Amino acid sequence: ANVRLQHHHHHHHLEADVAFDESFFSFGGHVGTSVEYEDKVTRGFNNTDKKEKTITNEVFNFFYNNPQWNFMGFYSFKIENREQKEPGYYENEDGIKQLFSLNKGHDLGNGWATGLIYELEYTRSKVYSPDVSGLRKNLAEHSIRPYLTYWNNDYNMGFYSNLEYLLSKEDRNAWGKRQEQGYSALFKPYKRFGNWEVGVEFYYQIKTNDEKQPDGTINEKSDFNERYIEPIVQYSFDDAGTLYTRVRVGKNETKNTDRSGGGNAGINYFKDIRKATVGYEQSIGESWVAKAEYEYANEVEKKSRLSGWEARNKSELTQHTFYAQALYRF
Repeated sequence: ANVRLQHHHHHHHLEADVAFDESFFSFGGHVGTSVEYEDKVTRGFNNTDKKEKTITNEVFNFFYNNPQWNFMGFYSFKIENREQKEPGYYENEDGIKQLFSLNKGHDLGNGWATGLIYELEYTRSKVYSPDVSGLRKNLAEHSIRPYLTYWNNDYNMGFYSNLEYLLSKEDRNAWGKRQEQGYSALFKPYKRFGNWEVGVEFYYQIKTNDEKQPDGTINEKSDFNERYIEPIVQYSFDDAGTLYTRVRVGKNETKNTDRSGGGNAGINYFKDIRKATVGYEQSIGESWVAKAEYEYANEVEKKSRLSGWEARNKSELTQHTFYAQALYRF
């Protein structure tokens, strides 16, 4: 699932007959632009620093929805540039990323609703390194999410919930193929009181990883699971903006099979995750919505057994993300 979009799906629901022809011209929504800067330092098992910098230019993001139809959609176009530096290596990656999302809802009455989300992200990119010049990578990520919601007006509480089937298939030409397949479940109880909103996201995911070289040699065959809990608090100022924060605490595990490629056969990876986001959103006059967001992320990984080459059983990622967004409503 696309994280930024998923929060739109959640909170648009909270925003809550003519003939087809008139209805066809009754979509509202927005058109907008964003920029995201991501500063990544990973101190891996080699005890050295892998530094990564990514700028994402969203030239167009399109939200459209039709209340009578109980139907929303989303399209996105992004240009992506990544530079990676580490001792004795570098890697530059340029890409175009498209996102398609469809949401069909259904009102079940008395607070209940249900629906289907289908979401598609295609990414194509070229990589430049000392060893490679213009290696093509094609990523297709499919996300199908049936959901179920409830809201109660007397108590101004409810929840969001969904399952997800997730499929990602990346082709990296000379570097082989990687397919990830899996399921997840999300439960998100939520409550509003005065200018406050509060919720907690509960999440679980189980996934399968398969990565082969072109000649069919197995790089990785592994099982993965993740869980996290993420409280969210939010406060709207009477005049007028909205400040919000998310804190995530999570764990995941990657357990390699006997068949896993050099040299991870039967090796387990354990990762502790901690994330913090602060954001502020404000409408400007009647049409424009502006948004800025900062996220800190820290992830620490250890493996079940050292193979022999590692300088330390510890791999730590520190990540800063900055995001700005301007949206024009219609």
